[PDB]
Amino acid sequence: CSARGLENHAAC
Amino acid sequence: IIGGEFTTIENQPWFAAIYRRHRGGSVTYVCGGSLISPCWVISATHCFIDYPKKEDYIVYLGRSRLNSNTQGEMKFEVENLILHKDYSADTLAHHNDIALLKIRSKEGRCAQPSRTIQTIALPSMYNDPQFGTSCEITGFGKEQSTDYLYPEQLKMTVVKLISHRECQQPHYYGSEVTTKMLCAADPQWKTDSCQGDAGGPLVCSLQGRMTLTGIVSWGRGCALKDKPGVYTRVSHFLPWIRSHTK
Repeated sequence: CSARGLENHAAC
Repeated sequence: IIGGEFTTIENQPWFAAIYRRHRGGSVTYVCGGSLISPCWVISATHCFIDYPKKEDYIVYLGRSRLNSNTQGEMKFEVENLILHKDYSADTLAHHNDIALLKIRSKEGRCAQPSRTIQTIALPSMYNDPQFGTSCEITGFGKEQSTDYLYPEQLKMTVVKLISHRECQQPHYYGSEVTTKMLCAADPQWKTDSCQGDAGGPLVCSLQGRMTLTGIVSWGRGCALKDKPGVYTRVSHFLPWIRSHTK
């Protein structure tokens, strides 16, 4: 959850 | 953006800043995007996939700072939010990581081009610069992998296009990278895109014109040795883009 791919992700 | 330099919207006037409102009413930055026509911003599907409701999003053009107004900026609601039907994501790769936002103001208008707001050209079909070509990336993403905050000021940097062959090496990403993606990196791995830069532009000079060659999509870490940034290869999605903007 500190990566490109996880922006605006609920799981994070 | 890790490393690189601070900039302003005049140096990337197609750059779109995309935010989401929350229930309660806070607004948070989501992702970058690129204005490809007055009514259309192009970005990455992974930016939205989790919260796909169009009413939740706000798009600004002409913005140089993250959480303060830039003189001349324009704010838009999202009329249409179009995610790619074939999107998929694994441990790492995001496939078909492309999205279109049709923008409209409260006054019902699309973008008015100005000193701070312009469109960026799409590439020609299946035509990309050669590996080792220098291109630029722009965004409000983290300046360091460990940062908690995003920078308040827009940044950009330069990375070099990497061959498919190199990027598919097992110590890189193996087969996670496909022909619909482009890899780019710094030879010293000292500068890169990072979290918060997704959806933003990879721009290369192509036949003496600036061209939206890629869209920031994914990578492992940021500015990490043997782990390039991975970009959606725009020149492989032109039918999808045209079909969905007609």
